[PDB]
Amino acid sequence: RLIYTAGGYFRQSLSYLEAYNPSDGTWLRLADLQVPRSGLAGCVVGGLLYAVGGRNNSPDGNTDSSALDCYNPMTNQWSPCAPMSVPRNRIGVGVIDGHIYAVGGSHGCIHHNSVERYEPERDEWHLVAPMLTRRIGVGVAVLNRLLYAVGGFDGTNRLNSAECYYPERNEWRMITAMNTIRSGAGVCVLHNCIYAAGGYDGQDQLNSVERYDVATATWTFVAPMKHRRSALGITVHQGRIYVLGGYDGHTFLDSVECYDPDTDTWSEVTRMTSGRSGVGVAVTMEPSR
Repeated sequence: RLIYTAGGYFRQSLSYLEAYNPSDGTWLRLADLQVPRSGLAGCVVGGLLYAVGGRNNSPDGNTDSSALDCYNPMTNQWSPCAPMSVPRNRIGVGVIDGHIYAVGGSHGCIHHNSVERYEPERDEWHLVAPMLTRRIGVGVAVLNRLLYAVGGFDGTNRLNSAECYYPERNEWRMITAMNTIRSGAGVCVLHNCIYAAGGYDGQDQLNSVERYDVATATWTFVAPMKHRRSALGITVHQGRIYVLGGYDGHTFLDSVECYDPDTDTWSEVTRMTSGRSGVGVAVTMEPSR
């Protein structure tokens, strides 16, 4: 398995699909996205890598994207899927029962609280209950088949609140808020906790990391990252968290940091081939040859 980073932003949106091998340290250059996109999210269902939402920021135009695209590491090929009902820049996504939930994001000046669900067997999207809050730059994680939306920006205020979606009741309920306001944080699940790393509170990019324990319904800080960063990519690979790129108020970072929960330590493991923010990141099998 490899860590795939798709799209991103550096002076314009990007079409890179690159895969990192934590063992031998290589970055593999794979098939470009059909359309350059930043602020997208990545996920894996089956073994297929999906790139969801985002925005094409190009010298010739600036369009938010509703697109859903699917990458097969067996063929090194992208294929389009049916699009979401609306464009969603700075989206969050999560996977439950082989279905992709697309959460929040923006379209122009519209800040979504809508959520919709993709069924790959039918190549079909369907709207579900909207969140209690409009959230762009929202982090999303799935724990115990429940979907969590964490932080973000409602168009006026950045958020430390978090809410939880129950699919069997089709409803959202607020949970304990994070200690820190974060939009554009990296949010993932590791072991049995939700981690929220970095982000932007409207004043500073953050290096703090905190984790939600569902059993105690409390957020606790862990060791901070070495580099403050907002709009970072994040994923889990072999029991460790990897954060990729992001923006620190001055630079689009290429730093990749890795969190070992056994030692509560972050270390810098690699650099991306070029700094960028707003990537989509996920883990799946190595490509053919």
